[PDB]
Amino acid sequence: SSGHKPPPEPDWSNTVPVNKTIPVDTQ
Amino acid sequence: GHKPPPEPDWSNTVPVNKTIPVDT
Amino acid sequence: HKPPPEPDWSNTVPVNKTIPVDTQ
Amino acid sequence: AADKKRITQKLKQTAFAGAKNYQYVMSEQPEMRSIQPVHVWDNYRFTRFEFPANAELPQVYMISASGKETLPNSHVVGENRNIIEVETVAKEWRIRLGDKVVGVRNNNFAPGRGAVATGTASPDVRRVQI
Amino acid sequence: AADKKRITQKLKQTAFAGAKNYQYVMSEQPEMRSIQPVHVWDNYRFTRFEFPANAELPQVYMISASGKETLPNSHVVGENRNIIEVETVAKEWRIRLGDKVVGVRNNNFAPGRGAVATGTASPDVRRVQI
Amino acid sequence: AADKKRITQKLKQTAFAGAKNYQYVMSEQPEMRSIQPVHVWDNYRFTRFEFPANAELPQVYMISASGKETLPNSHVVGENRNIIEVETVAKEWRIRLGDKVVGVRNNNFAPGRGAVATGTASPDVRRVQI
Amino acid sequence: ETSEGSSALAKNLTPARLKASRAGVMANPSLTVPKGKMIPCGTGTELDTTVPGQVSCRVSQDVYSADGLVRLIDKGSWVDGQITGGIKDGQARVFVLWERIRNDQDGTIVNIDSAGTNSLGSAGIPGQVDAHMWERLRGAIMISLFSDTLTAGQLASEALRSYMSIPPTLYDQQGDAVSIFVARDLDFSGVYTLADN
Amino acid sequence: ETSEGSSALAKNLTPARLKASRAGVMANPSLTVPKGKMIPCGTGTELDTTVPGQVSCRVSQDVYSADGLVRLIDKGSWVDGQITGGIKDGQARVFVLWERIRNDQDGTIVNIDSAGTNSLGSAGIPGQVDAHMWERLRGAIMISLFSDTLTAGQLASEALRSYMSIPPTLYDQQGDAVSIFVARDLDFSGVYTLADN
Amino acid sequence: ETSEGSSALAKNLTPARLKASRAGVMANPSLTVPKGKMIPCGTGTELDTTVPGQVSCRVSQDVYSADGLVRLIDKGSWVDGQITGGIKDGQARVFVLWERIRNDQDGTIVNIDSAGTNSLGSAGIPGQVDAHMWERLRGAIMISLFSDTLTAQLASEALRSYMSIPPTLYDQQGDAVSIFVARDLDFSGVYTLADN
Amino acid sequence: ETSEGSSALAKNLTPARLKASRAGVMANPSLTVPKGKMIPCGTGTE
Repeated sequence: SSGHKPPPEPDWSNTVPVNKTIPVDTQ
Repeated sequence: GHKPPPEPDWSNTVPVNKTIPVDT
Repeated sequence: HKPPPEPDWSNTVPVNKTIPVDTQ
Repeated sequence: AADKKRITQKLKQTAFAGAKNYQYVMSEQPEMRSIQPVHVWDNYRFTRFEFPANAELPQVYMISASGKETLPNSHVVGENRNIIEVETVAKEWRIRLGDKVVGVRNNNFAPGRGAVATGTASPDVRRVQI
Repeated sequence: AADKKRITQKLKQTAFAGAKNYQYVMSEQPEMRSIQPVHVWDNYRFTRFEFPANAELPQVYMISASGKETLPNSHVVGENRNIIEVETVAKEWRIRLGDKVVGVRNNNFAPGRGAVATGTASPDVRRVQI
Repeated sequence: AADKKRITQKLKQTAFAGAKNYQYVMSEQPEMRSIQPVHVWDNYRFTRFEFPANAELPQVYMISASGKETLPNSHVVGENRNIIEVETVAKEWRIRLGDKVVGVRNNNFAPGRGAVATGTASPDVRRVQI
Repeated sequence: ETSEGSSALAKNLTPARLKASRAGVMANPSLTVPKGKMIPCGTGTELDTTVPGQVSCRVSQDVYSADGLVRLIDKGSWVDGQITGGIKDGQARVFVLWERIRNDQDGTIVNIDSAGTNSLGSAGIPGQVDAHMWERLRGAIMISLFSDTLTAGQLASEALRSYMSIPPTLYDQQGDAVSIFVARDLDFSGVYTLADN
Repeated sequence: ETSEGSSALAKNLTPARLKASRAGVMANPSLTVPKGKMIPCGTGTELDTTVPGQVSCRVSQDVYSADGLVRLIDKGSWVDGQITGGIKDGQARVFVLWERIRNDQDGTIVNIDSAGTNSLGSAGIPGQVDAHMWERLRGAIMISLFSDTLTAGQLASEALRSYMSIPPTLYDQQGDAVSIFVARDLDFSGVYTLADN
Repeated sequence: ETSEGSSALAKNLTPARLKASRAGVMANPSLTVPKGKMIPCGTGTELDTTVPGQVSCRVSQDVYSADGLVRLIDKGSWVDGQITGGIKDGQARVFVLWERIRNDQDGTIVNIDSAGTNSLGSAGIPGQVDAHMWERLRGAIMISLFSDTLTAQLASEALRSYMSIPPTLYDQQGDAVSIFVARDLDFSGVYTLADN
Repeated sequence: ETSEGSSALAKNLTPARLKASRAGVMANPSLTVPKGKMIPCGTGTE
């Protein structure tokens, strides 16, 4: 039982904008 | 080793609500 | 023990693209 | 007041309020009928699992955002103690007792809908910091 | 004064102030939608990761100047406790819960822009050494 | 006096005074940009390493007269805490954070120039033995 | 001088009487998070049991009162806890003491002093085991390699002794989905109250 | 003379009752760095666990108050700490006690007495291990090489004993990116206050 | 007679509460050399850990106050220290206690009672190791050479004898070396400030 | 009955605070041979 496998890494094959709409700061 | 509890078989999947529930 | 990396100087470049100012 | 604590408490004991979702499906296996629910539905906040009035209560697990089956919190409601109201909403669920399992899937999981910002389960009672 | 402490506190509870940046992209993998954010943006000082109102909060990590994934500091904002405001800004991010991960990249990381020299998160409140 | 201690202190808080040297070059490796300085310059006494306002502060080391890389003493200046003023001057430097490294070379190292015999960093304040 | 056999039997026929127990009622069910509820959490800190230390996680989802009607442990709260011992061979999970919940919107703090679990509530955070076999074996291996090259049990018994002196260690990634079993009633009476609307 | 079996069982049915716990509220959330927050640091001093001694690092980025609104631990601050023991075989990281943060712009000092970590929060500073195998083996090797050149049970067991008497040591380069888990609430109330603007 | 299992678990659920800590402010930052600063030094005396004794070094470059504004430990000052223990197998550096700094222009003295280091700040002065293998082996070697010539245990006794003599460390005179200031050093009573 | 592990860790987080030190000045520097100076010598006795 050697070591430790690190957490997953994202797959970027398909990369995409986060903001489908513009967020608002409610203060 | 430790075997996990059963998983459902979905071959036949079916609606839950044969009628509409009411909140009393 | 392996020491920390050393810079690669193949491409050496001026630091100051503009002249800094002392704001004191 | 003691009378005020009573009114607020009753008021609150009423909210599973809100637009409801009924869009639930389940695995159908004859060996598992003994723990099947009669109704599953939600509020977009809490989820109700309803079992026959005198049936034994099985236990319910959620599939979390993390992908793992997870133990949620929940309380029973009803005169017959046959409705498990889970304090949470989710895409997918497991109903278990012993080696019996029923898969229950929510066909309209819409996190993002249905929040209340009240500090309680109710739109009409609010948590206040003393 | 107690009333002065209250005004300053409210004033301050308002700054994520300043020119905003919305230029963020993310990996898109269907297994990982359950922890995808609805918005990510910044102030050039702090970065907001917004999730659906009732979604479980995943955890967020930053890729530091050093090249390493790093645990930053952050607090939640919003009526629905669904926005993670990280006390820092960065070229690259990871969102994680269990074995789900979503990469998030800042296409306009401009350290150098957007500092405030006030000692608080706000341009309008300042930290004063007694 | 308390007012005298305050004037002397302010006066002193102003010397990085003196003819300046800007003749610095650095290794340029794209993997190391995240810790590169925007400016490096000196006084012939102290050396300033200036980083973008909201960048993470990397650490700085000097190549001593002995030939060895060496940990010097240094404090940060600026409203943005983004300038490291090393309390010494040197032919050569390393900037390091994690496994990132930037070599910085001084093309006009002139020990011998720029000393002040005042007992302080400033030409205008002097250390006095009580 | 009564018979020993007789006494021993008389003794074994004499039970410890258990005390009956009286039911009562919980005082503030709308303002209490009671024993046995789960607080789902996502770890902030990575975890490695090589050196005792501290851990954090942030509450993943709201947790409501004993009756399910009042939100008391808020999503986004930070929890600080400690991992102060390590693991033994045959273990793939470690005891974790979660100490305080701190709501960062609000300032509400409570010492929960409760044990960390799985997502399904069993004891200890699961992790990845590093058995350190090579380090636990290299001495004996190297030595015997001479003994062998010296040619063309007690060492072995000493080896196993040395093998047992170094423990395996446990790792678990940052951001893991994990839970807390509430060990004791958590009373929010002195902090929250209720009002319409 | 009640039955021993019976008593053992009655005892095992008698739990230790845990005390309920009362929530409260944190006093100065805008002027406190609370438990569990991370102070990212870059090491000034190189580190070598051969001889116990001291370490420094300089805070890498600002750390804000409990509510995120006030900058309290300033980027650029120096932290002094100590590494007073070493590593054992099967370990590649070491316990680090960070003692005080000193703001060199300002003079604010606070004794954080907190444990160093990774960038991702796990306990102890990772480093590069030197197992000192040669020094741990050369005696036996040399000796047996004669015993063999006499080819031309307990030595080996003595060897392993000697092998265990010297520890591996850990090194970590200067300028490493590393972190500090704040162990205890840090109250800046007596030092900073707030004003517009 | 409450359950032992139950008690053991309750006890493991009861943490030692850590006290909060209050920030304060340093009294004379322009007149103090604070913990953590480095004093770069060049050793006067050669060093050899065979016999416990003393070391000296001369401050290589000025060291300024907490805020960087006042020169406090002057270049050219002499530091006297001690090396009172040796090295073990598996070590190539030794603990060094620097005791007093003495400015020979001025007379200022301060007991720094601080640990010597590398130029990069890690603990102990590095040096060159002499393992004394021959001396640690010659007995057994000589003896067994008869045993060999006799026939044409001891080994376990050998290793025992092998461990009774330590390696020793040497470091050349004039080495570039440092001191980690262990405790705040207050010059308040010795120096003051004036223009100009 | 607080946790042993918890105590052990709390104890390891509690440093021995070192006392600050005050500089002074040497009384008779022209009439003192101070620590650290060397006296070169030629042995008389074997």
